[PDB]
Amino acid sequence: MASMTGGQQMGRGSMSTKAIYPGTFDPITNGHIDIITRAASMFDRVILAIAASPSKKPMFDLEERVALATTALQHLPNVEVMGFSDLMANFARAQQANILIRGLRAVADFEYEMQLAHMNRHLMPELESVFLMPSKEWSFISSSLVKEVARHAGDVTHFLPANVHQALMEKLK
Amino acid sequence: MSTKAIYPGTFDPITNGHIDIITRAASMFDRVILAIAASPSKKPMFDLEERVALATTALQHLPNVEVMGFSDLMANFARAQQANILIRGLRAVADFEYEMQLAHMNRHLMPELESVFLMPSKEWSFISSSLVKEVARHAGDVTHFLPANVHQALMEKLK
Repeated sequence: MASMTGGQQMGRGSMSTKAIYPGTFDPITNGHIDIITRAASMFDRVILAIAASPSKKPMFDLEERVALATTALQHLPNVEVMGFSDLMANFARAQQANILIRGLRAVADFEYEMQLAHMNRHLMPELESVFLMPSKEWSFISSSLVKEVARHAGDVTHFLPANVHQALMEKLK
Repeated sequence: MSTKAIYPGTFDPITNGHIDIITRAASMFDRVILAIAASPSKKPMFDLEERVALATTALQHLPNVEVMGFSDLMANFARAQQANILIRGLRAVADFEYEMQLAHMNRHLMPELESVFLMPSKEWSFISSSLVKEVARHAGDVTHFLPANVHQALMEKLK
């Protein structure tokens, strides 16, 4: 019915979905891989968006981050990896995304997540935020904590894909 | 291919908050069932029949949504319905903790079922069924928070 209407996204059934999953991914962990695997199972396309210039100086640069993720996520056909240096809503808009994946680890974060969701609704109304709990197995891990365990020689082989574990050991002499 | 999501709840009764959640879910998944708990441990104002009838009318305009009672383990219901997603609205910090527990249990009971969480719109971020009832019970104006059909049925219950 194209000559009458192009269509609306609401009240008219299911629509093509394209999700961004933004983060610093410094580096990508198995907790991250789990989230995006889950989101890629239920949305048509997912983009792992890696922040170029995070406020705190990352251990891996963008080019390293992007490469490690690419490799770690290549077995998922509907996932692509991109760096970005914008608001997550502007990137979403540029990418013609309509879904924003957010991992939801801690109670302490829930307020902030809600507030950021409200900001994003104001910024890009047609962008929907969707929240995924982490697996029980990855509930206590973070990039930051894996890096600090690793610096002081703790075993983190369980928490990382192999390519990342190797890059990480190299960073730490 | 197909996504089919369950949105379970007591829905005693369905509010504008719930309607926002399911409108949003039904825009992202091919089909959505509103799943209404038959026998909540606290006895509801509206019985299952009424809760279902109300919710059906409020959601009639959504072509890929269907309202159903259920009185079994949600794992079994999702499995009976060939659902592969579970939708939860997430209003409060208090409710996050509990839903994260139920989610881990659901992962044990049904690995293939993915739990998914939406935040309420700002508009509806403070309303619950319980609160609308409380306010209405002492004659407060709650017309902004319910669809007409539910509004009239609530007024009737309180008279």
